[PDB]
Amino acid sequence: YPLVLKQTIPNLSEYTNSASGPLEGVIRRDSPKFKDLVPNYNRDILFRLMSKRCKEKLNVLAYSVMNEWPGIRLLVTESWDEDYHHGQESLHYEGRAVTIATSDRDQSKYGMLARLAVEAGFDWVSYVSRRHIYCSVKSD
Amino acid sequence: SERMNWYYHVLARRPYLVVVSIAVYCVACIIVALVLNKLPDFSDPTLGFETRGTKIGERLTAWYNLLQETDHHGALFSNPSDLWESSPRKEYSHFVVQRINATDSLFDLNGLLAMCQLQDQITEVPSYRAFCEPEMLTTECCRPWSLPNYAAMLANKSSCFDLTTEDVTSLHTLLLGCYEKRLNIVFNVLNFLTDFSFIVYLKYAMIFIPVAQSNRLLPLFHEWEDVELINELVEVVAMDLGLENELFNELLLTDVWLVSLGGTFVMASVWLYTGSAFITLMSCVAICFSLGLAYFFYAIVLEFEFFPYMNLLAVVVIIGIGADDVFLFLKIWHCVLTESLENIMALTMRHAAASMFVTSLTTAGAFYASYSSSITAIKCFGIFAGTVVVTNYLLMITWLPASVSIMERLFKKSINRFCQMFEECITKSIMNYAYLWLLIFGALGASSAVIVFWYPGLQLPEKSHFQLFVSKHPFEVYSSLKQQFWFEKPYNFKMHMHFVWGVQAVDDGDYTNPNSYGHLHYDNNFNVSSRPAQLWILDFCQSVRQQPFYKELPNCFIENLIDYMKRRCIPCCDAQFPFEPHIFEYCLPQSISNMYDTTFFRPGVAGPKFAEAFTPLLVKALVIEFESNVAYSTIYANIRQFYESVEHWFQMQLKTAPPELQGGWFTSDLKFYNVQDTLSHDTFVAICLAMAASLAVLLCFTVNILISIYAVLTVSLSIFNTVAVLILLGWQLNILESIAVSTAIGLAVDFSLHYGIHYRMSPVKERLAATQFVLSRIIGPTVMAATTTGLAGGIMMASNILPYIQIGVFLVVVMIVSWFYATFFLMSLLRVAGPQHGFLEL
Ligand SMILES: *[C@@H]1O[C@H](CO)[C@@H](O[C@@H]2O[C@H](CO)[C@@H](O)[C@H](O)[C@H]2NC(C)=O)[C@H](O)[C@H]1NC(C)=O
Ligand SMILES: *[C@@H]1O[C@H](CO)[C@@H](O)[C@H](O)[C@H]1NC(C)=O
Repeated sequence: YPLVLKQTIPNLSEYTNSASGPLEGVIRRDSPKFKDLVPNYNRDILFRLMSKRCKEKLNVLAYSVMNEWPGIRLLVTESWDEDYHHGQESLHYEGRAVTIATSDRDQSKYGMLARLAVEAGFDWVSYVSRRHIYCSVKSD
Repeated sequence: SERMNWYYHVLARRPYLVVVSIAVYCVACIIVALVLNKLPDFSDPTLGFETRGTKIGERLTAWYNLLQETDHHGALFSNPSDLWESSPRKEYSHFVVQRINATDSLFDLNGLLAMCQLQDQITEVPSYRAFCEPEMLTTECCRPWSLPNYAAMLANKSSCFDLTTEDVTSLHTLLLGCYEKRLNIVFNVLNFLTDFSFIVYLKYAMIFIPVAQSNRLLPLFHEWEDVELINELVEVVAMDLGLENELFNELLLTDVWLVSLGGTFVMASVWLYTGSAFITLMSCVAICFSLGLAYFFYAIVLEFEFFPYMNLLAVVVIIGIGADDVFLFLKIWHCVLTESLENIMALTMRHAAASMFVTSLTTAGAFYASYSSSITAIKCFGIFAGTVVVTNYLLMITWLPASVSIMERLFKKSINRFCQMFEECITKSIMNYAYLWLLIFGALGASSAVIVFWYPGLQLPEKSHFQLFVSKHPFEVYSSLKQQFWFEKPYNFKMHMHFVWGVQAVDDGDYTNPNSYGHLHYDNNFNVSSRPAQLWILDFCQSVRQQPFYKELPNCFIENLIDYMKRRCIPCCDAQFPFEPHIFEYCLPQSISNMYDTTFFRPGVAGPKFAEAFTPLLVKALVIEFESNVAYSTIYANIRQFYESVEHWFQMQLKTAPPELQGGWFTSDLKFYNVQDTLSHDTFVAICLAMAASLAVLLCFTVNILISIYAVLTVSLSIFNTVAVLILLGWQLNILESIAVSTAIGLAVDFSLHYGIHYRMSPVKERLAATQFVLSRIIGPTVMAATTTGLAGGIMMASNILPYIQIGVFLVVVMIVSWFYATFFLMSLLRVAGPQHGFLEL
């Protein structure tokens, strides 16, 4: 019920066409794809730029979290990347991936957080570290 | 045939034009579907295993997709206000173990320090350190909550020092004294560990590891594939790990290379059949080219995407067919030589036409008509095939006579001795012994008849798991072990049926890829308010309370409603059941968000589903729960009758409702059952398809009828016995085998047909005489063709897979045995009973 470190949901390649899929290119301020990116001014969350599907899943997750945690809230540790920190490939480069943690930053918590992630309707998850979890979404 | 004669002549004339131009067309379409289309890959096989287009397809589809349509988006939403404004578990990998000398309860010490060894052998791996996850922030490899660890742990020693001699004893004492002191849980933990098989004489041991369960440990899968870990007393007997569909791919990758092998086998056989290994090159590359060609037909032309690997088998299928016209042809060549070039070619070709044409035609006819199935990979398979077949057909027809001409324009003894002797001794073994083989065969024929049909029917599987490998595999060792244990159970999840109204029910998914389902509609003869309909609601709810399979809080929502209603004021207060529609849906969602935010908060499904049409509300549609007197099983007829009578009464009430309310339907997990019915139905269907097909052809050519009769019977009993052969090795039913069956027809037919033809074609009208002609002039190439087929089949066998080795079986049996069948049985039949002197011709 609470996720576990290194778990991958589904137990596949995250790019499996139905889990998250393969990347479709980086987004930079010049690329017209940035025309469609959205920042999350959702003040129940802590930062913002990400995808409309990432938006969907983020906001359906946000308050199920608070139902999971009073006093602790949706903290976005890493939403969108343009300064080349997520390797030669990342959905952070197109505002779809999210490295994620609670507003309280407590390790053994995330296992259950990731759980409600899927319970919100996310497409791919992993307790990919104690420092953070990873979540991702299909091509819109 | 005039222009046809000119055409034969052009073949006589100007080869390299076509040679090169067709090479061109090939590489063209080849690289087109190569590059434009991507290389389809298989994360897993469990694909297209639905049956869309079924009534149940409508049902499951609207159901699933509506459900993925519920509340995560859309105005469809749960609460009408939500509109408005370190102990282990299966999730860690694990091993199944045992002791294999004295065969005793593992409760003893000998096996304990045997373990100590095995453990220090186990976690000793550095690649393990890779995924070790040394927890505690200590770089300390998080400890195994294991048995000698348990022991030295409630000891104050280090594991393996546990000093069983009395430790073991007092413990077992705790265990019987155990049943639900309570030191932390170790009791109940190691309850999870093993099975009911101790109250003694636990058969197995079992490992957990504080480690991840994924596809990520492949390297370590290998690295323990290297090491047995079974030193003296033991066996790591069933290792349960999620790395399956990966090995799947890799081993297909192994076996294709292994397959080019039997390819080269048949290549050599042919070359030596002529000592011209120029033509062997011609043939093999024609093969691979027709392959790529039909590919481009597949991915690029009708532009298809989903390439179920099972279609791979066409390869080890086609390999047996492409080699027959070969020896069919060479023989005519050598003979007519024994009796300019253009006309000689034209004749021998007038003489091969029927053979090659008809053969390929029946085969690809079966494969094609595979398409009438209710299934995905099936149509994939049949379509792919039919193309590949028809390719090789034209390939030889045209590519090849050039092979001949040019091999010429260029321009041991033991073996002719041998083949001479062969035909001779055979001819005699015939001419001398008349009904021996006949009666023997008829006996065994009706034998396999009773074999298959009466007593040992082809009973189906109910444990599905759709096993993959050798039924002996550690992964498959674990296939049986589960429910013996604790952490295994759904007490059983009783059949929880559900019913719906307010949506339509179809699936406009693209019937080919398993990722196309469409968009769900809405059934709107369905007034969510009208009293007469309301009152049928409530008599309906009444009606199930009366059933035994009625098996017994949002259920029958109306109750919480009228509670909130009759619940007096301080609009929605102190009210009865039949009443307004607008005031109704006006007070309802309030009572509903009420029951929601209450501590009831039943995580549930049956009931309403909302929309903003306060802002205006409504329900789009809504549903009802019920439990069953029955729970989970993979058996057939129990669930069958269950659904049957259930739905029956469903109607019995439905029609009673105001047609306002007959917009609904009924759910369960029959899909399994959906298969276990529709599979056989559609199978038999297609069987009869290809049957009637080959029937039409036989009546087309060998016009006299006795001929096709006797052939039909030969090959039907071949069918019977090959099937009951599968029986002698004792299969459960799956699609694969329905498929190979279907093909059997266009497979076996050709032998019998060549025979009946040559004889109908002979200039003689007597049993023995025309018979002997056809002998001399038909015999061998048949044998060579079935021979290549057996080569390919039988060589898939000492391999890893159900599919491939299964298939080699299918091949070898069917081909060889249908051969013997029409190769002596019918031989006798018309040894004595041929139509002579214009007898029974059309
Ligand atoms: C079902 O039928 C009823 C009546 O035929 C519909 O409702 C009435 O119409 C509106 C509804 O908001 C209101 O004026 C009253 O509640 C009813 N009319 C009166 C009292 O004159 C109702 O909307 C229909 N529901 C659906 C889903 O079609
Ligand atoms: C350590 O030894 C004491 C004394 O026998 C025992 O009570 C205790 O259970 C041992 N350790 C553990 C972890 O149980």
